[PDB]
Amino acid sequence: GGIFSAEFLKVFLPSLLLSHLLAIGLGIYIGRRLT
Amino acid sequence: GGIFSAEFLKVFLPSLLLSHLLAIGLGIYIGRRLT
Repeated sequence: GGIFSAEFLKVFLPSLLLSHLLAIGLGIYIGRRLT
Repeated sequence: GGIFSAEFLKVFLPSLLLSHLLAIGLGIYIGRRLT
């Protein structure tokens, strides 16, 4: 495995999820704001 | 100071930007088809 593995993954696996998910939210806000 | 490092960054730094941009796009599509 990796050196940090848990440590690095602990702050990498969820970080990405938030980025993608959060991004989706933005799109919705923009769209719903259209009409 | 790792195995990939260089080869890793070459496909790690840009991937993030694409993820967010692509993600936001998804939201916009879904949102525009709300009301």
